[PDB]
Amino acid sequence: MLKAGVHFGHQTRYWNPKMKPFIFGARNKVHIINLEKTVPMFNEALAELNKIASRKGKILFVGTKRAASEAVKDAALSCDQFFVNHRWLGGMLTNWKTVRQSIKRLKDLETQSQDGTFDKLTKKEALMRTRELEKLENSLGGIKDMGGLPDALFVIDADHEHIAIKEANNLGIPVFAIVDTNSDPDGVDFVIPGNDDAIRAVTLYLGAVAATVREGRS
Amino acid sequence: EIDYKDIATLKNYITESGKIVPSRITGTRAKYQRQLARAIKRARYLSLLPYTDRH
Amino acid sequence: IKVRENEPFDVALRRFKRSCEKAGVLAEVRRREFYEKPTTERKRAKASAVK
Amino acid sequence: SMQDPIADMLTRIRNGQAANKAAVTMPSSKLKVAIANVLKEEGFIEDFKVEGDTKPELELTLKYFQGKAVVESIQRVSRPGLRIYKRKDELPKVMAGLGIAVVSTSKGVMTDRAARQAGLGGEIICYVA
Amino acid sequence: MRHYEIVFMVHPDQSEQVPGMIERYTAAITGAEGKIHRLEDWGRRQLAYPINKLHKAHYVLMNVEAPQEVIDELETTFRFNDAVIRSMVMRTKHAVTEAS
Amino acid sequence: SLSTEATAKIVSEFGRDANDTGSTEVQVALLTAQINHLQGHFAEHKKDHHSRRGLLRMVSQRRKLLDYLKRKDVARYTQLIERLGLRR
RNA sequence: GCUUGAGUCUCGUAGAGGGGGGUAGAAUUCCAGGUGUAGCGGUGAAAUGCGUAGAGAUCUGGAGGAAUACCGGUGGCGAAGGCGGCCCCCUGGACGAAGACUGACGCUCAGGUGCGAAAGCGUGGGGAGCAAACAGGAUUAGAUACCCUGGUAGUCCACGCCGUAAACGAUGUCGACUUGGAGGUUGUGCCCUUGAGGCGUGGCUUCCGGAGCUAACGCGUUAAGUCGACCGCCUGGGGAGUA
Ligand SMILES: [Mg+2]
Ligand SMILES: [Mg+2]
Ligand SMILES: [Mg+2]
Ligand SMILES: [Mg+2]
Ligand SMILES: [Mg+2]
Ligand SMILES: [Mg+2]
Ligand SMILES: [Mg+2]
Ligand SMILES: [Mg+2]
Ligand SMILES: [Mg+2]
Ligand SMILES: [Mg+2]
Ligand SMILES: [Mg+2]
Ligand SMILES: [Mg+2]
Ligand SMILES: [Mg+2]
Repeated sequence: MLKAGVHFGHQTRYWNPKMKPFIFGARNKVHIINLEKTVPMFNEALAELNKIASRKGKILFVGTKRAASEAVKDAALSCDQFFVNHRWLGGMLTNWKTVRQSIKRLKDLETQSQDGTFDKLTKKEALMRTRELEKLENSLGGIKDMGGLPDALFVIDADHEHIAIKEANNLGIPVFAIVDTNSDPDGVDFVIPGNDDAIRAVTLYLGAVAATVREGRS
Repeated sequence: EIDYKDIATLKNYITESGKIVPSRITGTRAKYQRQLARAIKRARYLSLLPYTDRH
Repeated sequence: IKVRENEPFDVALRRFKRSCEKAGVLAEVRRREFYEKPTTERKRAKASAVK
Repeated sequence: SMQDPIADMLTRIRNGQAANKAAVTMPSSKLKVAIANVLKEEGFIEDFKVEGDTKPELELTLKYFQGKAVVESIQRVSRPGLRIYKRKDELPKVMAGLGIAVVSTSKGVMTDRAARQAGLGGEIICYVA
Repeated sequence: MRHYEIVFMVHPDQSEQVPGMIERYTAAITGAEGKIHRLEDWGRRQLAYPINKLHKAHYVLMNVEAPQEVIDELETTFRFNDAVIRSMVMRTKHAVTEAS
Repeated sequence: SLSTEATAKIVSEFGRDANDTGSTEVQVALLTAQINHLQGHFAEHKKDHHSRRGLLRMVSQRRKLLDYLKRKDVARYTQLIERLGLRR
C-alpha cells in the first residue's frame, strides 16, 4: 500500500484544523499524516489527472523554493507538461493576456541568442542583455509556449503558492496539489496530504505525476 | 523559602544591599517567589537579615 | 553601593551604581506623585515587553 | 437558563450543522423526540437515537447533500416569552411550500402539510427549510 | 486548639531571666492543656542591624499548641515586659520539630 | 464559618440522621445558626461592609428555603420556625 | 415523582477580599548637641527665600505624622467602588477532589433596600510631606496662569453626612451551542516522583487568530458568532439633564 518510504508526515503546531481528517499523527511534537488515507488519494489523483492528459495533458508543475526548484525543471518539465520553479509572478494566469508579451520578449531575444544581433552591439549590452534573458528564463521558462491553455495545474505546496492556486480557483482550473498538515486545503480540488517541502514527497509524487501524463494513450 | 529561619538558603535571593531579587533574575516560580519574599520580610523583622546595607 | 577596592589600580570600577540606585528609584521618586498613571505607564511596559 | 430547550434543539442543530458536525446530542424529552421525528421523516436529518433511561439522550445524525448542510435554516416561532397558535385556515407555509413548519396539534406533532390535511391546527413550534 | 511559632528576643542585660520566662510561658501553656512541640534557647546572637542601640541580643524559639487566649495574654506580657526588645507569634498549620 | 463539630451537631439535631445533610430543615438551621453567631461580629465592627454582603446572602438564602418548605409541607414549616425561633 | 438545573455536607488550596488591634524599617520636616565655615537654595536665566544669632554640608541623640522601596509580574482578590510592609484576632466570597444528602427549592426583577473613588459639609481630635485659596518673586504686550519662594482649607483618625466620576470593557444578568494557536495564574489524577519533569483533568487570566458577525475599526469559545428568559435604555442637533 504505502510507497512513500520516509515522507511519513511533517509539520508541528502550525496545523490547520481543516487538515484534521487527514491526520493520525502525534509523534514528538509533530503530526504524521494518515499514510493509509493519502494513497487512496493517488487513486483519483493521477486518475482524473491522466483522464485529461489523454484527452490531452496541459499541466503547470508549479512549485518554487531555492531547495527543489531544479527538481521541478525535470521530467516534470520534460513531457506533456509545463512548469514554474520560481517566484510565481502574480496574475500570470489571470493576466496571461498581459504576460503573453513578457513571452514575446523572451523568445524575440533568445531567438537571437546564437542568432540575430548578439555578439554585436556593445560588450556592455552583452551579458547586460543576457541578464534581461536570465531573469526572464527562470519564472517564464515552462510558460515558453502554452499551446494548450493551462488545463489542470499541479502544485507542490498549497499555501506557499497562495497566488497560483487562487488564480486557478478564479479561472476554473482543477488544481491538483499536495497539502502539508499546516496548509489550507479546499483551495485544492484533488487534495494530496503529506509532506510538501522535503526532497522526497516531491520527486516521488512529482516524478510519479510525470509518470501518468507522460503516458496515457500512447 | 519553606522557612524564614533558613537565612542561609535565603541570603541567595537578595543583593549586597539586601534588596529582594526579582523572580525574573532567579527564575523562580510564582507561588514560591511570594513564599520567598514573606520569609525574607519575616527574617528582616527579627533582625535575622538587614533591610539595608547601611550598617 | 559599596566598593572596597584593594590594591593595584586607580580607576573607579563602580559600574555597580548602574545596576540599582541612582537614576533608578531616584529619577523615579524625584517628582510627580503619579498614583494611577504608573498603571498607565507600566501598562505600556508590558505591551512593549511582549515583543 | 434551560428555560427554552426546544430552541436549544433547533439551535444545537443549526450550530453543529454550520460546524459540519457529523452528529449531535442533548438531553431528551417526549417533545424533542416528536420533532426529531418530523425532521427525519421529512428528511432533514439522517436518523435520531435516544440512548439512556434515567437521563435520556436525544441524538440526531445530520445530513450533508452537495457540500452544503441539508437544513438551510431552523428558527423558533413560538416560545415561552411569546406563544403562537394558528387556526387551520391561518396555518403558515414555509418557502412558498418547499421546506416546512412543525405544528403541534390535539393529534400530535406534525408538519404543516400534515396538519393542513388533518384539517386542524395548533402551536407552530418552529420553521424549517 | 491551634499552634504558633513564637520567637521573642531579649535584652542581654536581662539575659538570665530567660530561663524564668520560658519556665513561665510553658507553665502557662501547659497549664491550659496545651502541648509544646519545640523549644530552642538560641542565646546571645548577633544582629543584622543594630536595633534599639546595642548589638547582639538573646533569642528564644518556641512552637506551641495552645488556645487563642493564653497566646493573647502572651503578646501583652511581651509588651508589659520592656526586656523583650522584640517578639512575633506566627502561622501554625500543624506541629513542628528540629529545624534551625 | 461555623465548626464541623457544631454543624454536625445540628444535622444530627434536625435531619433524619447525620448524612441527611441537605434536608431543607437542616440547611435552614445551620444557616440560622451562622446568622445569629454573626450578629455579634457585626455588633462590633459594623463597618465590615463586605462580610455583611455574605450575611444577607445567608438570610435571603434561608428565606427562600423557608419559603419552599412552607409550600411543600406546611406542617414541617411551622415546627421549624418555632423550634428555630423566628418569624415573630 | 425523577436528578442532570439549584442548594446542603467533608478535607484542603490560593488570594493587596473585608473589620479590629499590635508592630517594623527607610526618608522627610522639626528639636538638641559635636565638628566645620560662607555660602546654601532655586531657575531656562533670575529673584523672593534661607545663613555670621553659624546656615547648607557632615555626625550623634530625640520628637512627630504620613506612606509602605525591593518583591511586583497584560500577577492576585472583590458585585462595583476599589484592595500592596509585618504580625495576631474576627469574617465574606471563590476554587478543587471524593462521594453522601435535599429534590425544580431556579433565572430575572419595575417598585424597594444596601453599598458606592475624589472632592465637599458637621463636632472633635491629628498635621511630617504635599497643596486649591491667598501672599511674595519671575515671564509676558498683558500673565488674575504655566515657573520660583512661602502656604490655609484639605489630604490623616473617629462618628455622622453627601450619592456623584470617561463610576469604562464607554459592552446588563443568567443559561445552551460553535475550528484553532502561544502564554500567565491556580486546584487536582496518573507516570522507574528516580530530571530541574512526563501525560491528563477543572477555575481564572493575557496575546494572536477561523468561521461567523460589523458602517468600518474591530469582536472572535472571557463574542461584538448561534439561540432563549427577564430587566434597563434610545428615537435629529441645539435648547437641557435645563425649567
Ligand atoms: Mg528618622
Ligand atoms: Mg537625626
Ligand atoms: Mg474563607
Ligand atoms: Mg452609603
Ligand atoms: Mg473623602
Ligand atoms: Mg473634616
Ligand atoms: Mg505653588
Ligand atoms: Mg450619571
Ligand atoms: Mg478597564
Ligand atoms: Mg482577536
Ligand atoms: Mg483559547
Ligand atoms: Mg450574546
Ligand atoms: Mg437638575
